Amino acid sequence: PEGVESQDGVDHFRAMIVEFMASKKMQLEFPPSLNSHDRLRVHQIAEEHGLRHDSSGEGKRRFITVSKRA
Ligand SMILES: Nc1nc2c(ncn2[C@H]2C[C@H](O)[C@@H](COP(=O)(O)O)O2)c(=O)[nH]1
Repeated sequence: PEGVESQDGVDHFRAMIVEFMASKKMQLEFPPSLNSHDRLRVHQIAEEHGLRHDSSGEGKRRFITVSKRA
């Protein structure tokens, strides 16, 4: 009995992360098009899944990177 039960059904960013987890991508660089909510979504999901999540840059250069190494 292990996994995620609190499913969002189908989530854009959660779909991006689940692909990322099984992909060659050691780090998933998201576009600056993500707003606070979009990032919050990613931070939440990555935190629950167990991956490293951080936003780098500034604001006009602010992007979020998810890493498989956590
Ligand atoms: N759960 C969680 N949320 C985070 C973390 N860091 C930032 N957030 C949230 C706070 C903000 O509402 C949202 C996006 O804002 P930003 O900190 O600019 O990425 O992400 C974190 O480490 N864990």
